Amino acid sequence: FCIDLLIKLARTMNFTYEVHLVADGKFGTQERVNNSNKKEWNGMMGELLSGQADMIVAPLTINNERAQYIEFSKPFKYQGLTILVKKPEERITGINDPRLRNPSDKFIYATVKQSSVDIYFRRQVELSTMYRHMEKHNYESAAEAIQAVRDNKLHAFIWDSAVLEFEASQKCDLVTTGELFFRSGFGIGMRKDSPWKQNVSLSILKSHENGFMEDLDKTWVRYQE
Amino acid sequence: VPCRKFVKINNSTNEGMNVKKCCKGFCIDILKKLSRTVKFTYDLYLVTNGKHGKKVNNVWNGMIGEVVYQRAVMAVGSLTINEERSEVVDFSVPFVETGISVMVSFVDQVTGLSDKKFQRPHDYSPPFRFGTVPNGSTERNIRNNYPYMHQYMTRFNQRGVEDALVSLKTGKLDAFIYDAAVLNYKAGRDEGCKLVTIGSGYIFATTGYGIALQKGSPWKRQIDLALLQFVGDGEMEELETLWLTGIC
Amino acid sequence: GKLDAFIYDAAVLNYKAGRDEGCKLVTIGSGYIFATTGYGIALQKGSPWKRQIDLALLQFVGDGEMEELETLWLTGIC
Repeated sequence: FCIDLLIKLARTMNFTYEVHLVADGKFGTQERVNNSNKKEWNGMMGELLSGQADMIVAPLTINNERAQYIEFSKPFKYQGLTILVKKPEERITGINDPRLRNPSDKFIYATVKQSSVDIYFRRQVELSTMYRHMEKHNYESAAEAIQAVRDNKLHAFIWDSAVLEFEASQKCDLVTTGELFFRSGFGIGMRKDSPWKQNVSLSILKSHENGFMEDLDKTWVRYQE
Repeated sequence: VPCRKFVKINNSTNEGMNVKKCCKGFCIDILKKLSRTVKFTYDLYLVTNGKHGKKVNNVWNGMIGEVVYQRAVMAVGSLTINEERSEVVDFSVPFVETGISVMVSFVDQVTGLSDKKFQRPHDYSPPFRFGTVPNGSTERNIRNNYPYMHQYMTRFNQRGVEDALVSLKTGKLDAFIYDAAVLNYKAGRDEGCKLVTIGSGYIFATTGYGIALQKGSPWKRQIDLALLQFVGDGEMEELETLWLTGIC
Repeated sequence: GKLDAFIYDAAVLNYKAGRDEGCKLVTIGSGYIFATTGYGIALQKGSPWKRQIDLALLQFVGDGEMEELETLWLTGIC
């Protein structure tokens, strides 16, 4: 998807590129380094701020913390959050389940380790119980959670909407929840004040106005089985 | 909050009075929360030229004419975003997922923009009809998408949103093209609920609502932080619960 | 099963039953054949702070903010 987005960007503006991958399976969190009590970043942000990277082309979770440090572009994706279950109340209907407010060893729910969803829940000062519960079961990647709930070992998983919609189109046993909360957008991870901001944002808006978003839907989103 | 509007007395002269009225709603709550957080001062008033904005031979109008010619600073109210509006001013980050939609009278006839109804009404046995609001950016979006659709819509124009609503209820109009969430709010409080929305923004524009600021404003970064603070704590969800009613 | 019944306060048992696994224990009524008292704030005899605390409590009850705090810290399921 984003490779074809970069192909569209290279077709609009003439520039070459160098696609490499981040060394881990984490977005990047704000963690104490083990000496002198200093904040550091890691992951894609740690590889970007070190000068080894130039532009993060990824579904970046836009929040207030990362906006203070780097500049953001216009979001290309617009979606919310949902719960991955497998198919008595087989559905949960979001965060407002009182059994998830005070959990136990039965309802096993977690998320990706060092994800921005954990930071968004850390800002939520009224859901510290879920923050203390999900820290014992955080996985490395989301595919680990897909394989674990495929073996009926997990019970819930907070994740973005259209990814689990595509996986439900792939596998019918994967069931999403009904509610739609945290209606946010995903854009391109960027640097500070730079001449690669305005023209790139105008190219993204040019991709928004035409049917190229519908073309990208025809590639993966609208295509079902 | 207080507001003023320069309403003219008669049509022979241009003299008028700044009638002061009260304002509530959603963007009023946004502006009040910005005044709580950022702790600034605002000078809110109404536009007297007309609608959002339209370039009439390199001459804008309305809120675009107030912001670009620097008689005002920013617009807290809702505004669609396209190419030349982003050329003339600088928009902030969006906060709500509000695309476009088509209101018609469960079965679904129209699937989206790829409908066979959008080719020729002679193909179907009842000659139907659908238009938009005048002087709108949706008209510009259609004219950049399909000029033939503008040619068919030229005989299908109308005047008012409530007028088009009455025309859909009585039967003086078949379909209508507008934004998504405003029609969702108008259908969530309508008695009878005969008018049914189409989809959830799949074969549609799927744009957002931002705050237009001047090119080089120092407030832009603070507003971009404040919007992500207001969304990222469920307070925007509280305002959506206050100002939207999701039925069925 | 080491005890049949237990006499305690009402709202604490209502909160414990509102978070109990399976809701096996069942309360009795809503204080009909009970004391049905209330909780206040104890101040010393002659403190001038009593009137301001009473006005603040009547402000907190008379706007639904106390109801919001009770919705936050109580869950009356089952």
